[PDB]
Amino acid sequence: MNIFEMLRIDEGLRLKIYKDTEGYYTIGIGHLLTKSPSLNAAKSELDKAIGRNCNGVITKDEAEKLFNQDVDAAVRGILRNAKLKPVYDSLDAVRRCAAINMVFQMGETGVAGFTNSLRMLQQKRWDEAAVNLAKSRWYNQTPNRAKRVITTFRTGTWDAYK
Ligand SMILES: C=CCOc1ccccc1F
Repeated sequence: MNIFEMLRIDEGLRLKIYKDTEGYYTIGIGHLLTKSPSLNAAKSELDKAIGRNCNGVITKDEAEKLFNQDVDAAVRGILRNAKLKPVYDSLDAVRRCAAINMVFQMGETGVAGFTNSLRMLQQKRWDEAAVNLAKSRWYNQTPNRAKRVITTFRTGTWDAYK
């Protein structure tokens, strides 16, 4: 297991424009296109992202390339953020995957606001961090995915994904 396999499980793969759990137009392995209600706006974002006129449909290779870009962007956002980087650098490799997963789903600004959870994680207070992480809109709205991520932070294993 690695961050790509973990997020591929959590996000799935769809080659045509779909809606995420919040109702926003998305494609591929969880690539957000726009928060606008306009499908045309989403299609315009897609064509810009891929570099051709896609008509709302991409190939598996294109989905995987977008996914690589999106994972890298999440990592870069962690490493550029003064609140996230010290916590990330304190974690082992498996827990770093859980951190990237959260930033992929909610963005660096949103995750950087999880101030108390971040402190507990940096202190390696795993059970307390897990309890605190579940006291969130994130957990209530996507509980099965949040439970897998939280279990990864709690245990430092891939048990929730096996
Ligand atoms: C608040 C939970 C997410 O945890 C992290 C996210 C990004 C970087 C480091 C982390 F520990």
